[PDB]
Amino acid sequence: SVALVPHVGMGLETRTETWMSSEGAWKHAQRIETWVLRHPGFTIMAAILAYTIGTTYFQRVLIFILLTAVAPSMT
Amino acid sequence: SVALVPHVGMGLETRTETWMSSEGAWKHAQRIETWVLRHPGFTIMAAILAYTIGTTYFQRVLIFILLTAVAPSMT
Amino acid sequence: SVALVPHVGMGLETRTETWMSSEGAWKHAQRIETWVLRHPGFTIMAAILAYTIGTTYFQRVLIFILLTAVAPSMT
Amino acid sequence: MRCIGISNRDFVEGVSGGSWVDIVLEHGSCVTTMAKNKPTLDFELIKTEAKHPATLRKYCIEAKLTNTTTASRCPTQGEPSLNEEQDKRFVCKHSMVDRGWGNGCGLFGKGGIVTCAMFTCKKNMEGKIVQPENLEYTIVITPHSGEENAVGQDTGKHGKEIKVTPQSSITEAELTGYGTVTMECSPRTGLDFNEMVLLQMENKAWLVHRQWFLDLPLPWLPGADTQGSNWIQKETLVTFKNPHAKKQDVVVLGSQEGAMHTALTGATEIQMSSGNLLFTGHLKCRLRMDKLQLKGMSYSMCTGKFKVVKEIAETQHGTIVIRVQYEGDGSPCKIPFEIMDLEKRHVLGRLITVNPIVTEKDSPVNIEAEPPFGDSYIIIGVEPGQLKLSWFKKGSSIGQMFETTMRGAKRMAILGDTAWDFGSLGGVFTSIGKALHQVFGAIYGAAFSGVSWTMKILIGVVITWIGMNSRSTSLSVSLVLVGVVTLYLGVMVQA
Amino acid sequence: MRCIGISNRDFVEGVSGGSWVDIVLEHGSCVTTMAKNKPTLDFELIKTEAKHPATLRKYCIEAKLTNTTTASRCPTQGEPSLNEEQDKRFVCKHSMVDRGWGNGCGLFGKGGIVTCAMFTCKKNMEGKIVQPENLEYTIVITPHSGEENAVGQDTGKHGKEIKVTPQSSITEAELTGYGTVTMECSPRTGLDFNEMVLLQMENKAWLVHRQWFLDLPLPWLPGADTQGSNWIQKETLVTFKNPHAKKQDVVVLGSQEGAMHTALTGATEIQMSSGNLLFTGHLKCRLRMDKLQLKGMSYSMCTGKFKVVKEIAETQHGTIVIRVQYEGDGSPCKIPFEIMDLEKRHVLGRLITVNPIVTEKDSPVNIEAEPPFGDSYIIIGVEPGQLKLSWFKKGSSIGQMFETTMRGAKRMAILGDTAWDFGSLGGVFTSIGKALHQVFGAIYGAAFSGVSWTMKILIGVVITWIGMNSRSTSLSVSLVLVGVVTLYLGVMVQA
Amino acid sequence: MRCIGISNRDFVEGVSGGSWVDIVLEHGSCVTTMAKNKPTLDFELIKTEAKHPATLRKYCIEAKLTNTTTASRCPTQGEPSLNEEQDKRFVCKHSMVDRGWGNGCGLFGKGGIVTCAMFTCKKNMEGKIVQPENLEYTIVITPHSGEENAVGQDTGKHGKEIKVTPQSSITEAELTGYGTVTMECSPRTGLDFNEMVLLQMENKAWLVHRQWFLDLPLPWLPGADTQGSNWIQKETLVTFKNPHAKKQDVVVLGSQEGAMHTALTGATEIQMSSGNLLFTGHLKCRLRMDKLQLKGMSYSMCTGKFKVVKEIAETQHGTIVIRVQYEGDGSPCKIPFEIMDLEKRHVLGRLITVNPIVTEKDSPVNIEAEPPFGDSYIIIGVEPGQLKLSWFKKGSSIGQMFETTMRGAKRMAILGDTAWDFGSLGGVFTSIGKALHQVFGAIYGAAFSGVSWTMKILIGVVITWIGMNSRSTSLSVSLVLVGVVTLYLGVMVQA
Ligand SMILES: *[C@@H]1O[C@H](CO)[C@@H](O)[C@H](O)[C@H]1NC(C)=O
Ligand SMILES: *[C@@H]1O[C@H](CO)[C@@H](O)[C@H](O)[C@H]1NC(C)=O
Ligand SMILES: *[C@@H]1O[C@H](CO)[C@@H](O)[C@H](O)[C@H]1NC(C)=O
Repeated sequence: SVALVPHVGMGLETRTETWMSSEGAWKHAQRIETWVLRHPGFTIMAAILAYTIGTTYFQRVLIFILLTAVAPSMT
Repeated sequence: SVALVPHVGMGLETRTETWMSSEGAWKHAQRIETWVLRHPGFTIMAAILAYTIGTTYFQRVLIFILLTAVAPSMT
Repeated sequence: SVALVPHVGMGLETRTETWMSSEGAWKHAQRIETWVLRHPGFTIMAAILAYTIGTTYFQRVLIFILLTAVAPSMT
Repeated sequence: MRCIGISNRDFVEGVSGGSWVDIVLEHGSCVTTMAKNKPTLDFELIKTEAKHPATLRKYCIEAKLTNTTTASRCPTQGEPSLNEEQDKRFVCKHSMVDRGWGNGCGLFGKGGIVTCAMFTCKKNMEGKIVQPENLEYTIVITPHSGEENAVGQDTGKHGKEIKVTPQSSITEAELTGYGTVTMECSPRTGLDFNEMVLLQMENKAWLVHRQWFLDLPLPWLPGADTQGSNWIQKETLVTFKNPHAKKQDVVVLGSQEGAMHTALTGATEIQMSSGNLLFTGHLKCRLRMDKLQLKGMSYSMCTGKFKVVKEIAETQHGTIVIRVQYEGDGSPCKIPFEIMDLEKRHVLGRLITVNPIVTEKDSPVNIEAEPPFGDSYIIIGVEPGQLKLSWFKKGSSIGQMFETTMRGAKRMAILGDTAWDFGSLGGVFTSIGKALHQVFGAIYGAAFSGVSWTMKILIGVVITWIGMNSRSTSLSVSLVLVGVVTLYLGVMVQA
Repeated sequence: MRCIGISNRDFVEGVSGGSWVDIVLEHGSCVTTMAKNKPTLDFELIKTEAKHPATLRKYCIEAKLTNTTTASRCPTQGEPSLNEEQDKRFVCKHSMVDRGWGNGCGLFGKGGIVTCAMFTCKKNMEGKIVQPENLEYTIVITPHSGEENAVGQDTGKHGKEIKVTPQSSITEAELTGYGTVTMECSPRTGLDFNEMVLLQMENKAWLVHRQWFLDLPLPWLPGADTQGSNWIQKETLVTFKNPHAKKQDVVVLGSQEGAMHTALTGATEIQMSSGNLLFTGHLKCRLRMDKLQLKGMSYSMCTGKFKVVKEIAETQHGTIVIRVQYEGDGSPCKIPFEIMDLEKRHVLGRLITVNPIVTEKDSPVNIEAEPPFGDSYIIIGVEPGQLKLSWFKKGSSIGQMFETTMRGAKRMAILGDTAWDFGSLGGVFTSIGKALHQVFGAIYGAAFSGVSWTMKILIGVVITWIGMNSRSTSLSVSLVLVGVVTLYLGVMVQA
Repeated sequence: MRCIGISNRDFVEGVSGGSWVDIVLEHGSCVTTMAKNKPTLDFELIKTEAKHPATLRKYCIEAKLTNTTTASRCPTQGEPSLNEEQDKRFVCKHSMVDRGWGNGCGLFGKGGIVTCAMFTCKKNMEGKIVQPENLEYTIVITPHSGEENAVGQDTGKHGKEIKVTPQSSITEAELTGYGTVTMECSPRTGLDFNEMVLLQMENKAWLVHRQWFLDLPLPWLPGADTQGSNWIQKETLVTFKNPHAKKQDVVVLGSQEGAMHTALTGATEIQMSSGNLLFTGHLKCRLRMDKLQLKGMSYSMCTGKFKVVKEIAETQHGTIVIRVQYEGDGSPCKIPFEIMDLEKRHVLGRLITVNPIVTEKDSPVNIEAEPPFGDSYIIIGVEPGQLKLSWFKKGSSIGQMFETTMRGAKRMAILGDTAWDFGSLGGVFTSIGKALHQVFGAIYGAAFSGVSWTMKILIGVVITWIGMNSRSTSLSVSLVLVGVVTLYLGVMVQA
């Protein structure tokens, strides 16, 4: 759908508030949080996979964050 | 919105074609491809960051793929 | 054009003569020979390149023959 | 003769000591069962009704705002209040606006501002729910009689329709001339209602996950509200805009029907106009063949000529069909059907329409048989006028084995741990496999719920690589197997 | 005095050798400019109009289907043909469906099927473009003048509004009693029109990115179209269903108004109902002070008594405003005004409403000034009856410096290199900074296009960590700076 | 005797237990079958017919463009629009032209341009498919009978014609005086008509590969069109020209008849005007000699003079034919014939026209015999007036073995694994050889599909070199064998 491609990072923003700035500010974070709450099993698997693949704790945390954020996203 | 939670990994799928199965099968891949085409600058930076953060080539490729797939997604 | 992609290697050949078998048997070799006559420069360059990418006279001959045969036939 | 012409036909051969076989019937599929002394039967799950639905939510997809009121107090003076802030049918929000002498306040600060507007629904979705005991499955059983019109027939009276409910789960069907067939089904273990919602849009319906329906980001009503006027998440369908800090107002967000269509990807569509009809899902049944006999087994060979009235045709399963008519005496007689080699020395293929018989002379009968992969000959009749029909099959046994294995894997991917009941006859291997599959499927679903096919492919690739480069050989093999299974599932999902 | 009461107010102090200062005027913000012996004008950009737009493209957000027809082909016999496939206004789709003796074919394979349906649009999402030539700007200039009702009046009274267009580089305003003010504004370097689209949809409009609007996945017409029937990309708004390979159907996929509202997240809203009015963006101007006069210049001092008709009120920007009425002779005189320390030795305050004058005896002039931090003291009138007023200001000079730095950073975040000439007076360091910012901003914008604020924060954290774990101090410091800047931009973005 | 003088003649000698011999009939070839105590028979596949064809696809080989229109849009504002672009019957393209004040647009740059033209087909080639069960093979069986005009008689007056169809696996031909000949053919495993297309352009036809036909880059219509106006890819038959970034145009490419004649280079012609009957291919037949007694065995013998009316003539296969005239009495008698040595002590010939008789005493009789290599004498009649006709073969047994090996190799090249069924009885060696040939041919056809003979020869040379310069003796032998076989196939192909 078109809603999958919003107008967020187009570089045209001004001091005027955008269309749904307040609404659409934290909606992605809220959606990710709800998805992680509803699917704890994938979060555990993503954590384990990040620990296995990552060598340093920085890599592990980054991979865990990326996987958790992409899982609901690619759906 | 509602379009961002599209009843994908809910199970319940039988041997009957689902609603908009053919489109939703590849819509996300098409969207990522279009976003990468329109924003080459971020792709290069993501490649550099993946190369720097990850030691092994598998880690670098995984990080680059996750970053590229999550970049347009965060919307 | 349809003139390219002929009906040659279709596996349907019988004891009966085909549409232009006698005429078309040697046309490819004839036109390759005419091309090599008309363009000695590319043949010499192909020979030099084949010798450079060598390590064996068999490899040299194979590469040279393939290059000379494919040059008159591309685009 | 009804499963012929369906690409999703399955063959079940053999029964257990009790003369029964477990089968799983899917709406878009057909099952043909064969036993040593039993007529060939076709099974199709054609209908699945849901009766007495109850609404639990009435999500709003298109609303409007009518009565916009505003109130601002002063800087330092706290927040304003409107009478409509306590009215549940108004959408309200507080903001801040620059204030000063020009505005008539006299303090030069940010003064609170609140604007409300009455919320009215125009279009809504009704998420009806049906309790699992009101499901009714309709199963058609049609025997391989050989009637001329029975091949591929989808509305003929040759078959018998049996209704299956969670209460009357065990039903019996009288097949004229073939005894009785008893179906012992388990409807309660099919779609698993009480976790699903019947979502109905303006004219289309979907079968959706109840938690997914409850988590939808639209405004909703409890479902028992006759008057509405108490929508819950009104804020999800309006936007409060305060450009700069001078004024605040609210507008509606536009019709959400298209967005809900987009969100409904991955859910199988259903019918809810003339009753809640679900042409999707499966039903597990135990088939009792004990009171099932072949028709006309006490008949003599015809001893006459046959003429092919419909040319031999190959279905997309490896079986062939043909329509022959009898011009001879003793019309109620067995048809001498064989599939042999050129010299008629070996029996190369078998009959699927077992015991073909002519009931009425001037009534063509169409037989189905499974010939061998090479060249074979269909012999119909006896010496005087016997017709010999050459046939060739373009496949091979290796390819057939590969196709059977892939079909079984696809059945497992769809009927997870219920594919182990598809043609079972009891047994210890089947039960152990079913238990192992149940455990592994619970663990797998816990870890892959809510994930799209692309994410499954990514996870499978990662797991496969991890297993590929792993110190432990047992751990390596297990992880590679898990990754390969995940990759196959991701390839096969979202159909 | 229209800026008194605006939270986004900016003070511009000083002019260059040529007596000009270049300012940037943003919508929703206004600039107060003062210089030694100048009338201290307030500038606000109040309107931006677009004229003679061209419709670049049209989109369909709501369509219907009629004349649904279908055709089928027996297996192996090619694909079916419908006459509707010739008309581009029919949405057609090819699939496969099981065929056999039951459904009328002599073969038992997958036969071709084609479904078509007329596609008629119901609602449009027209998008327009304008050249910068038709880009009139409306600016209002208000001399302070301490007029009675001018303290925060936004109605335009007491001020002159000038229209700035690309046709004329020079805009002249004759401020009665104050001389003439010349503006050299660059309307072509503000909002980058001709790479933006004016998107109209159901009595709402938005200013959108041209490429993002051309990439919208909806059916569209060229924009030069007149028949309005040859919609292309109609498949994005339709669905073809073949659940069990028996039949194919078409549905129209519902309205997309809510989906477009969700897609317009991050785009500013504009008025296109009458005249394509914009109220967002900025405008860079060079302001000429040469012909500006002080209205009270050549007046005598007011030797009479004064009274405070409106008590001192502190503004959001550390200034105060008071209203005093003159009760004395020589009515057209200039008010004695001073801000002193508690000991009345030093003049600590700075007057914004410079040269306050009593124009009429019974007219309450209101004066604005900037007191020092602490226990400043305000004196109005001459010794015989002078008003003797005390004031305390809360903040501190260090806090003011921090707030100023944050305001400059936020201006550099809202504006790019354009923030460098906001209060610039020629200057070589200003030019160097602007050029460096242009290069760095080009690189940063190329590297961060199409990214949300959460992604920017993630990338900033990653870059800061990389810099912190860098072995080279120079690279480490540069990476830490880049990460901190990215974190700030992510925190401040999407407003 | 129809088979004498063809140059593609195969002698099948003997039968198995059961009195059946396998043979393959080729259209250009012919088979003469000899068995002990049975008449010599000639078999010729003279006609293959396809009935009830279905048109798969129609291609356009000549077209004309008319109604050419063009629209242009101003630069940087959208695309141009044409009403004709609504109709798929028009061929349309979009390009960019230079625009400016000279062209009538306000601004300069690349403006969009669209050119339209109506595409009308003038000449088309049609592709028709036939189901294998709709094929009819016409075999002519002609007993030798030594008739006057039976030698090389293409009229078929003396022979009997039998039609072989998939409907009946057994074809019976009653040869007057010779009993009945039973053939069990396989017109399903010969030419694979499910993969082939019957293509005609205009008074010409070819038998082409179905996929190659579907891959032809020409504008085409489905076989079910019925309008002949909505051609799929018209762009292949037209070209749009924009020589100097202005004034885009479109022209038609011209008749593709010659290009298609070149494309059909390796196909085989057929007839399509008078019932699409194709004289190419082969038919595998099982010939049964159970009921084929010799003619005229009750006659005693000829006691009278014989005069040679046509001198002995050598045949291309080493058989001699002589026509004699009976001058004596007892008209229906047996001709005393034998090939003996000079001393007439050893019998050294082999009569092919077995049991040569004279029926009318005025009609000459034609006798075919196989003499040995070297000197031999033909003895005609009884001693009074006996004819002793010498002959010299002028060959060699070793050379004959070499020729037989070459003929078998060339039949393997043409027939693939079907060559093992030629003159084959039921044998284990033949079965194993055919199975191995099937496997090797399955690999080889996959490896060498779509390549020309020159490519086959190059690959064979490469493989032979790789094999011969290999350290392994087994790999060397295997690769050399594969290379030699590939070289032989490349030399023997393209006919
Ligand atoms: C809303 O406004 C209408 C006027 O259009 C009025 O009749 C009605 O009473 C109002 N309802 C409220 C304020 O609840
Ligand atoms: C569509 O159907 C209507 C009848 O409801 C008919 O009048 C109209 O001509 C049809 N249009 C097309 C394009 O077939
Ligand atoms: C094509 O041109 C001819 C001649 O000008 C005209 O008669 C005909 O109507 C035209 N057809 C179309 C479809 O424009």
